[PDB]
Amino acid sequence: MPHAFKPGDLVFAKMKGYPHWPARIDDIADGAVKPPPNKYPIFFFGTHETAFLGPKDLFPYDKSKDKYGKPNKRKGFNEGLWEIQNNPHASYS
Ligand SMILES: O=C(N[C@H]1CCCNC1)c1ccccc1
Repeated sequence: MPHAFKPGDLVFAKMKGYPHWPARIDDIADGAVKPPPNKYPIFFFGTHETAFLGPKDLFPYDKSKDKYGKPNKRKGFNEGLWEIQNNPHASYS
C-alpha cells in the first residue's frame, strides 16, 4: 500500500497549461525556503525548475510512465525524460 510522498520519489507533475512533466520530490536544504503547508518542492527534469505542488498534481512515475512518458515538443521535456530514466537522483545544480 502507498505511503505519503517523500524526497526522492519520482513522478509526473501536472501544472496548468503544460503536459504531465517528469519530476521528483526534492529535499529542502538547510537554510532554504520551505514550501506552503500541504505542498511539496517539485524539481522538474529537463527545465530544472522548482515549483510547489500538492498531491492532486503528482502522479507516481512507475504507474504513469506508460501514459505520460512519451516525447513532447515542449522545451526541455525530452531531456527531462532522459534524466528521470537514466539519472533521476543526480545533482542538476
Ligand atoms: O512553470 C514552471 N514550470 C513548468 C515549466 C515546464 C516544465 N516544468 C513545469 C516554473 C516553475 C518555477 C520557475 C519557473 C517556471
